[PDB]
Amino acid sequence: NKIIMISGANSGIGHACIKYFLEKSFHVIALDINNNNLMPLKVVQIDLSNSEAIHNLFTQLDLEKLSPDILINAAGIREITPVLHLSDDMFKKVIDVNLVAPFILSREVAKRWCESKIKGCIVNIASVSGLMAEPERAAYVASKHALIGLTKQMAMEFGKQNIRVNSISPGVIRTEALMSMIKSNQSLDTWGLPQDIVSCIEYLISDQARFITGSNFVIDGGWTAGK
Amino acid sequence: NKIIMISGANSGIGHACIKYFLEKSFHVIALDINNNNLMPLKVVQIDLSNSEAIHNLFTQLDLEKLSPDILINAAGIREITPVLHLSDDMFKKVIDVNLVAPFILSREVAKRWCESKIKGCIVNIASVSGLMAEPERAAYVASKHALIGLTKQMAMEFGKQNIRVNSISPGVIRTEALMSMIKSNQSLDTWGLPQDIVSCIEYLISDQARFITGSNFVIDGGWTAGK
Amino acid sequence: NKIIMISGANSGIGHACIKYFLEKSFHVIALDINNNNLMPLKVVQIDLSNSEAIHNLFTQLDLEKLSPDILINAAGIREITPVLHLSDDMFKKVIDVNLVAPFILSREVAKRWCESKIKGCIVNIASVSGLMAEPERAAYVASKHALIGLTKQMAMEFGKQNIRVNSISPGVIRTEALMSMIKSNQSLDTWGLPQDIVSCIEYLISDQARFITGSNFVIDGGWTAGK
Amino acid sequence: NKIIMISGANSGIGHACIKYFLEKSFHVIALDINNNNLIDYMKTDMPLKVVQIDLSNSEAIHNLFTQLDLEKLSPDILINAAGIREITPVLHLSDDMFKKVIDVNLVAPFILSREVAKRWCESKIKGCIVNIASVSGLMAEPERAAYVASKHALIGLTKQMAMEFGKQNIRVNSISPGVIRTELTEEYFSNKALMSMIKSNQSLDTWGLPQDIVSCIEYLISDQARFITGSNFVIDGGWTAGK
Ligand SMILES: NC(=O)c1ccc[n+]([C@@H]2O[C@H](COP(=O)([O-])OP(=O)(O)OC[C@H]3O[C@@H](n4cnc5c(N)ncnc54)[C@H](O)[C@@H]3O)[C@@H](O)[C@H]2O)c1
Repeated sequence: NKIIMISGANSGIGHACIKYFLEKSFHVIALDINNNNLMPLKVVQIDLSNSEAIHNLFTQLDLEKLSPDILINAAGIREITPVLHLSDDMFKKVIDVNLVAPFILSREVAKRWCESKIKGCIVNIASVSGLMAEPERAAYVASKHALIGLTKQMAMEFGKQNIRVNSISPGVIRTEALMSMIKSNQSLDTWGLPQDIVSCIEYLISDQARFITGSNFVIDGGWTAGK
Repeated sequence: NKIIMISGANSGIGHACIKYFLEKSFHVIALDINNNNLMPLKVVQIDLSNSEAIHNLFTQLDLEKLSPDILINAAGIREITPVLHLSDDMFKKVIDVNLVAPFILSREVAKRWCESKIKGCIVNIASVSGLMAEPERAAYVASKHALIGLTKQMAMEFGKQNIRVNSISPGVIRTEALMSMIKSNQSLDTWGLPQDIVSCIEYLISDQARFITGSNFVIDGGWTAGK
Repeated sequence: NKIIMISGANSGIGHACIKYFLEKSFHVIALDINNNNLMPLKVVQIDLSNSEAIHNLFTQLDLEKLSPDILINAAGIREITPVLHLSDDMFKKVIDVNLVAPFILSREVAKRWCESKIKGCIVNIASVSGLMAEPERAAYVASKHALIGLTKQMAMEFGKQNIRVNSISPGVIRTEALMSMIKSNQSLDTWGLPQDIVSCIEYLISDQARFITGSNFVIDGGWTAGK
Repeated sequence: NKIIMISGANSGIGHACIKYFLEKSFHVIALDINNNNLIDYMKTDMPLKVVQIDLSNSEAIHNLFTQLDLEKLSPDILINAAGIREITPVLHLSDDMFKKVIDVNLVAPFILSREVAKRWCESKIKGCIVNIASVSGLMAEPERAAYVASKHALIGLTKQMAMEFGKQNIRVNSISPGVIRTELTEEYFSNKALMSMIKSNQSLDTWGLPQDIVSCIEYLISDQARFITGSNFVIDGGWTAGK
């Protein structure tokens, strides 16, 4: 049975992955700082902004001889703040969760894949804000741009070991007047849903994605096509 | 049953779509200038650089009530000529097949979908050369960049009518020493195959792609990630 | 003195180059289909959609020994028509002017540069519609994406002969309530002007641009930054 | 005279900016963690202020701004040229080192940019920021996870802050250099094989020099760049055009 590690598991996209992949017979390691909305399911309570906590997670996984075959980096925070009111710590904290955690989680799984000869695969959940900016999101935009780059780099780094690394860039996804604004910035007059991102994860981890690495799949209703 | 029109049907990616989609119970209209390598299948021998033959084909299909639900623009040519020896006609012809035909085919199917309120979708087969240039490929590069732009523009044009328009950008696909230079430009030490593109076409016309429009799906073994 | 050939010379960006570079002691060959808004200036009346007229233009220049050192492809047309009303001839005409003429003109000056060992340079005037789509502009969008791709390819092609090829992508330039929609789509509350493009041209054809080829310079008041 | 604050002033691109802008009569604020190559200049009466600072330390950046405010120095222009670049397999890239690259290459540009913009918005001044990214902000390479991530990030940051401050006439742009011969890349130029590999990945058979970047900075901060914001100007000899 494939083991899949999923960050941000308590909410939104990450949460919608849990039920779905458990139902397809995956063993699931769920990571999140909350667990209130959470079968071979291991739940870990972890603040992914703390690199020491990640490192203790991995010591505990190596002691239980448990290593995932697949990593989904779906934890994310989004500041909602004018840039002049964005503190040094809030900027860093967004970068810690949105970029540093995926880096560290990825380096750790990849180390274990390379040593065992496993053909792992990683899916990074970025955003349309990884390709286009928006007001009041200096840290979110920067971090999501970074994660797209990281995805491309790690694909190159680990490709000769058959480890695939790709990203998904969601547009407006409905989760945990405005609507008019959303519609006039999209081509389609519909909302994305979590399951639209889950199906793309499913495709990107499948055998049918064997030649796919370093790619960013945009799932945005047309947001990024233009103005 | 759904009708899917597929250009470049006689060879490579378009040919691999024919049988695959026949086996999934699609009715198929196959377009190609050759037919030597070609069940509800209609085969049309057509030179897609001739816009008047395209116009006639649509008149015929309207009289037979055989207007497609899905269009796959997979016909393509690539020059292999230094730019100083690339004649006006060679440049025009590559543009006529790789961009003008997809434009006309798309406008025609979309005309019919807006009249009849059908939720059709287009998949355009672009190339990594639509993102990164190469030597001796001025027309191929220009037309593939153009086709990515066209995909964006038509996604926006028709989104309110729930017609989705997407592109796939293949890397080196094995179709009808150099092997080492390919591995050198890729992250993965494997060859893309027609089926890697067919599975992506299949995902992009499926219900699970309902929120996907204007997007370009790169399927290239890491080619475009970097150097 | 350096000779600079400028297309689209009767209007907007190309016209603004004429006086400016004449005043800087360039010899100028001006190309346009009209001449009413038109010293070592050579004016040529020419329909750049007509490929044989371009061939005749070069036949004339070779007799006069007037081969340019610098080419600025500023001729352009943009359709204003919904895509379903965009005819085959009109799509092809936009393509022939916006892409094919830059290609032919570029290949012919590059041929002369390579024979004479001259360090030529080309500047292609693309558009923000070369990066992002908009409604009712299928041809304009496709053609300007194409031109960005052509610029990248010809830079690679001719790099070893020290021929530089770059592009400029203007946003809203004032040339020959809507004013508020333009402000909502830009970061700056000002209008672009032809001189903004002309100064970039002047930098791109200077000795200070020795290491600049294949690049696309965006001059758009923030239009392409996001939404 | 204009005041221009330049990070990475001790070496490379930043040093060449210090020299170039001093020669054109700007008042220069030079920021760098090292100062050996600025000592001679500090002994003259050139209008050069040198601050020794570790830009990876956010509290030290805050102390910089306390010092600038006490000395009445508000720059008109910020050049974020300080940057670092690891050369290491990703599996050997430690948490602290990934973060140090991010801190210098991203966080510091963000903090310095927010602070200058804050003072420009209060005083109604038309400021200008130029961020030095990299071709690695567009195309990845092996053994550069932090560098590639950071440079991608800085391009994004550039676009975001352009949009944020555009109504206040604060322009924010980036430059993405390819291979520029400076102290950071001087390794490469004695190695004949690596020179071939660089030439093979470029369209032009030359190298960039620090002045190719200084000239672009001069353009982007001029009146002739009044309509340019959020943009990224690639200066790479054709590196990024393709393969
Ligand atoms: N030389 C190149 O080929 C090249 C290529 C792409 C991008 N770049 C970018 O250009 C910028 C400058 O590069 P360079 O070639 O001049 O490098 P350099 O190393 O010669 O100069 C960088 C300067 O930044 C300073 N710096 C580094 N960390 C710092 C810290 N914590 N606090 C204060 N100062 C610090 C250094 O001490 C140094 O003086 C960097 O952002 C680099 O990433 C350079």
